[PDB]
Formats: sequence, C-alpha cells, structure tokens
Amino acid sequence: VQLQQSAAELARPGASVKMSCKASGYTFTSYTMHWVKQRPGQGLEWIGYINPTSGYTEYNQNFKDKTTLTADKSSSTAYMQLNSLTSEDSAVYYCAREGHRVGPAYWGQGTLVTVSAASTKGPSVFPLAPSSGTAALGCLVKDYFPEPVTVSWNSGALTSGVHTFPAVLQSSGLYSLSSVVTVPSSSLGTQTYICNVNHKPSNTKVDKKVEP
Amino acid sequence: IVLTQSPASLAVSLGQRATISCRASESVDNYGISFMNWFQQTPGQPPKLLIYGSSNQGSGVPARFSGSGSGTDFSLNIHPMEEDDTAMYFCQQSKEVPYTFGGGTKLEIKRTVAAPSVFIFPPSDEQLKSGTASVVCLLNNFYPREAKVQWKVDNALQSGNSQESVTEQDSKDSTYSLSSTLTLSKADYEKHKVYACEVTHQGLSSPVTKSFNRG
Amino acid sequence: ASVYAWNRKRISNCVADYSVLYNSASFSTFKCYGVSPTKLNDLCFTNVYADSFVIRGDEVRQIAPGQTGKIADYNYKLPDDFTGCVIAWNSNNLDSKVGGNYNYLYRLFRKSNLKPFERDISTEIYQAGSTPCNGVEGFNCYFPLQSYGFQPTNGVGYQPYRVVVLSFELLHAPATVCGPKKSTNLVKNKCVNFNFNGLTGTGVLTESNKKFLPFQQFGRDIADTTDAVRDPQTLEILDITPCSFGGV
Ligand SMILES: *[C@@H]1O[C@H](CO)[C@@H](O)[C@H](O[C@@H]2O[C@H](CO)[C@@H](O)[C@H](O)[C@H]2NC(C)=O)[C@H]1NC(C)=O
Ligand SMILES: *[C@@H]1O[C@H](CO)[C@@H](O)[C@H](O[C@@H]2O[C@H](CO)[C@@H](O)[C@H](O)[C@H]2NC(C)=O)[C@H]1NC(C)=O
Repeated sequence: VQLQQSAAELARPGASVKMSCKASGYTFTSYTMHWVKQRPGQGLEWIGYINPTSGYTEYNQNFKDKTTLTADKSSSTAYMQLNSLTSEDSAVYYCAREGHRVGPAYWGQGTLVTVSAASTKGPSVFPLAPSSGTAALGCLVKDYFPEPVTVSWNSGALTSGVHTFPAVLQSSGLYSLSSVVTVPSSSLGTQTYICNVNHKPSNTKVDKKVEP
Repeated sequence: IVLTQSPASLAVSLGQRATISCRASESVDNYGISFMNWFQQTPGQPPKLLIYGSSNQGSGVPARFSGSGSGTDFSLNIHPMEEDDTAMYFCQQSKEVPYTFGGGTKLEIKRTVAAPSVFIFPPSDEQLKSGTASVVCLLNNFYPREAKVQWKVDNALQSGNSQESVTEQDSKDSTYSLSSTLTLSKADYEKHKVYACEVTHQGLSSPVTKSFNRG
Repeated sequence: ASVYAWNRKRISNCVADYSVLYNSASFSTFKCYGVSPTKLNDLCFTNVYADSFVIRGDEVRQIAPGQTGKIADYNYKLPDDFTGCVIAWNSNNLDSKVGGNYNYLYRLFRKSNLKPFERDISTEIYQAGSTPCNGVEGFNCYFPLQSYGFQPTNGVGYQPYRVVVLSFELLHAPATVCGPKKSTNLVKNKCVNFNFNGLTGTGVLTESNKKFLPFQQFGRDIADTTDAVRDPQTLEILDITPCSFGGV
C-alpha cells in the first residue's frame, strides 16, 4: 500500500487543475478513496470520496461545485479536477484510502498547489552586517517566486548558529525570508562570511559576502 | 460531529506520561464499538493510522501509545515517551459521513528554561540602494518558544509591519530559534536613527533590549 | 487458530485419560456443565469433539451456555445443555509478541447470530448500510474480521487465553470413548472379592491348568458357574473356587 501524487502545481486564479494520485500495494478496486485539503499551518478538512467500481462520488457542500473526483481502474489511479481556482484554494492536498473503519485511513505524500497570478522572479539577496563576546550577521532573500529557496553559509562549512527561516507571503505576492548566523565577536576581523542563495525555479545562484 | 482536543500543545520530559484528551459533540460509540480514530503526523510525512477504535492499536505502533475512553470522552496516554514522538496528533470520528478531525496536538520534549540569545541585524547598504531596509531581531537557543518581540523606532512601537518566524524543535539542543523581520522603505528608514528590539521571555526576569542608531 | 475459525478434532475409540487435565495447574477454568470433572474417567462416551481456539480474557465469560456477546453471537455458540467441559488457560507469554500479535482475528460483523456449533470462515465484506456493497470496502462496507492485536504488556483481561471445549455427545450408540478403569494387585490363595473383566464374584483364586486362546476372556462349566478366568494384566488363567463354608 503506497500512494504517489503529483508535485507542487502552480495555477493562476480562474484556471483549472487536473492532478493525479496513483495507488499500489492493494487492489484499488475494493476500497473507497477520500481526498483531504490542508491550508499551510491549518487544520485538516475532508472533501469527498468515491467507490472505484461504481462512479458514486460524495462531496461536501463547500466543495460540491468546484471539485470533480474521478478514478481509473485500468491504470489504478485517481484524478482531481479543480475549476475556478481562488486564493483560498492554495494548500497541500492529501490522498487517502479507506481502511480500519477510517475514512481517511491511509495517507499518501501530498501535492502543494499554489493559486496566484505572480510569475517566476529571481530572488534579491541582501546582506545583514553585524552592528558596529559573540556577534551575529545574516542575509535576506526578498521578492522571489515561488518557494523553496536553499540558503546556506560558506557552502555548508558554517552550521553552528545557522537558522534559515521559512518565507512568508507579502502583499505584493512575492516571498521574503532570512538566514541568520551567530559568530564570535573576534571573528569579524579575520574570518570571511558568505551566504549562498539558490532559487531553482528561477535558477538563480547568488553568493553574498557579509562584512562589518 | 465536532471534536475538541484538550491540551493541544504539551511539553513533557522523556520517559514521562504524555496525555492528550479528546471530546465530541455527540456520542462516538456505534454498534457497540467506538469509532474514535487517532492519527500521528511528523513533519515531511503524511498522517499515519495509529489507533483504530477506542483502544485497539494500529499496525507498526509501539506499546508506548495507549488509547482509551468511551462515549464522548477519549484519552491518549504516552508513558515511555521517546524521541520519535515529537509530532502532531489528531482525532477523528467515523460514525457519520462528514469526517471531522480534532484540534491537533504538537508534542515537544521538555527541558530546562534557557536564556534567549538576543542579536540584531541592521539593513545593508546594497538593500538601501534597492530602496528597502530590513531590520532583523534574533532569539537564539531559548526555551520555551513562547516569547514577545517588539520593535521600537525612535521610541515608537511598530504594529502590523513585523513578520516573525520560529524554527522547528532542535534534535539535541532542545531550544527554539526565532526571527522578527521589519521591512521599511528607504525614505522612511533614512528618517530614523534608533531601531530597537525588545524581547520578553520566561527565561528573562526583565525584557532584553538591543538597539542601534542608523549610521 | 482464531475463534471464528475454531479447530475441531473428532476423538473416538480410545482410552480417554483425564488425569493429565487434573494434574496440570497452569489451567484457569475447568467449567463443566452436565458432568462431574472427577468422574470423567468413570463414564463411557459415544464420541468426543475437541474445539480449540484463542480468545481474549475479558471474553472468556461468553463461552458458556445461554450467554450472549460478539464472540458468542458471531464467532462461537455453545448449546444450552452442552454436556461437556470448557477448559481455558492464560497464554500471555506464548501468544503475545513485541509490537502486535495481529495473526489472530475475530469476526466483528455478521448478518445474524450463528447457530450452536457453527463455523463461519467467510471473509466477504459486510454491508452495514442500505446501498449495495458489491465486494468493496466503503463508509458502510466493513471487513468482518479484526485482529486481536496482542502486546507483551497487556491487561489480564486483554491478554490471550487458549480455550478447548469438549463436546461430549452422549448416546446409546457404541461407547467409543471410555475413561481408564484403574487396577489393583492380584491376590493368591485367599478368600477375596473380585471384579475381573467386570465380572463381580467372591472366592479363592488358584493357578490352573485350563488352557485356551484369545477367543476367550472368562471361563465357565456345567450349570453356568464361573470357575476360571484370565486376568487382563497378566493373561494368566485362574480357577475360581467358592470360599470355604458349611454348617456347624
Ligand atoms: C501438555 O501440557 C499440559 C499442560 O501444560 C501438561 O500437563 C502435559 O503434561 C506434561 O508432560 C510432560 C512430559 O510428559 C511432563 O514433563 C510435564 O511435567 C507435564 N506437565 C504437567 C504434569 O503439568 C503436557 N504434555 C506433554 C506431552 O507435553
Ligand atoms: C499390563 O500392563 C503392565 C504395565 O505396562 C505390564 O506390566 C503387563 O505386562 C508386561 O508386559 C509383558 C507381559 O508379560 C512382560 O514381558 C512385562 O515384563 C510386563 N511388565 C512387567 C512390569 O512385568 C501388561 N500385561 C500384559 C499381559 O502385557
């Protein structure tokens, strides 16, 4: 019993998304299947279920209009159709199998679907010098889309006190995050510090030296 | 059926009892058996079946996990808590068609209260050329995660312009880290000297203030 | 095996010893209905049925005549008369594993209560709802069976118990099953009572010269008087002589 879904699909509001969940390790014909959403940092809400043999779909009142639930027994897979996507629809979705008297018993990975009109833009990396014991410095990544961004220090040679915080959505629709490091106050004079920022969606590789 | 989950954020030391309680608007028992279901989810992994029914344990479930209760009242007892138990735990009711979950309980390992390491980060010149300025305040190696961070620009409090983030639980350090970022326009940042971060934490009897004058 | 698939062994044509049942102390319950445990070796039984299974401790009360419960209703039903004995003993060490012992299952759901001594090995999905189930599992389609899930540490109630049920079908039919009759030492030339081969009598026993073959057990003479018999233990032929008597 293993469930494999899609990966992080991007859509503009007003578009449609058709996404898949393949299931293996079991019949896929003898168990009803459920779908669940979860907004980032939120609770879990069930959408609906289908019996693979007979095309009987049951949805919530909330999701009845925009959601379409289909399955293919020949390829042993599942399909989601989302229509008229809105900002609230951006979330991580979970593919669930019936079992153990539970509706959403077995959960498979998940798909991150993002509904926004923003486009892929290269990140802007700005150092954060120590203010003029132990001091600290960092870097800021601003105005990039979409997540993730890999931020490290000295190409992984600096790990102690290194904290890369996840980005948060701004009003402009872009993303902003910070990676900070704590260093000894004596190290400002001698040791060089460089933050490495990689945005694979924009394929941007920026190395910024932080100096006091 | 609506599920209410009492304590949904509990910190106990290793090897100590960890109890999470769950209640429902209506009865959960049907056909004699109870349709209360209990799930665990660790970061980066989907939820897994842990406790099916009131008491029966799931497949691949250690003896440490123990579910009990009846009617509308249910409980999870975790007597030999282990390192892997740091996760989010959820309720579920299965009698009715509308499937609703519980509040969700994030379990963390408890340690001694740690004094926060407060650090400050002024905006760089390159960002100034970009017409933006980011002032960052860092809390390093502090427990628990609960804290208050306030920005003071020319002795004026900032509201609705500071974005704060907290890192996940440390594996061995057992201490959280937090960062508050305040973004301002170049003209507005150039109009002020003093930028200060005030931190109130359980490990500090008085708030710690780190301030700098622009320039 | 599991309670739903309870193993049945037919036992007949043997010397049924129950002394081993008495001697062992590991057992918990010897609950007997219609028969005395101490006299099992005394009576002769037409046929014996041995029902072996494993149950939860809290459910050992349901293995009884005129009793109700999920095990009683859907797994194993015992007749109200049931001239026989149920013997149950705890097996926590043998039948519990680290993690969960899910090998043993019981039938959660069934359409109707099974009749006494009926076994349901069906694994078809039960339809608890109005909609046809059609062999799938859904909101109201449930697998009939569910595992015990035994753990090394469990409550006495929730620890496994091995149960054997003896269905003694008393009948006038040939007594295939008989208990051991025990025996005594022989006695030489002295006036004694005896019960050789079931023949009760009084007399002195002498070593004899009468000879015969396994075509015989006991001997007689004119006027239908027993005057010889072979002892089963030695197959030795002895003359029975009336004890000395007469007028004074
Ligand atoms: C079968 O198991 C029962 C209950 O544990 C036991 O009474 C039987 O007798 C055992 O026989 C062993 C060898 O014949 C003997 O060593 C052992 O002491 C004895 N157990 C008693 C008297 O409690 C078991 N039979 C067999 C053949 O193992
Ligand atoms: C009856 O059963 C007892 C106990 O097993 C047995 O002693 C009797 O005789 C045994 O078998 C042979 C018969 O003569 C003999 O060779 C053997 O020595 C003898 N046992 C003893 C201890 O003397 C059995 N009776 C019969 C007729 O076999």
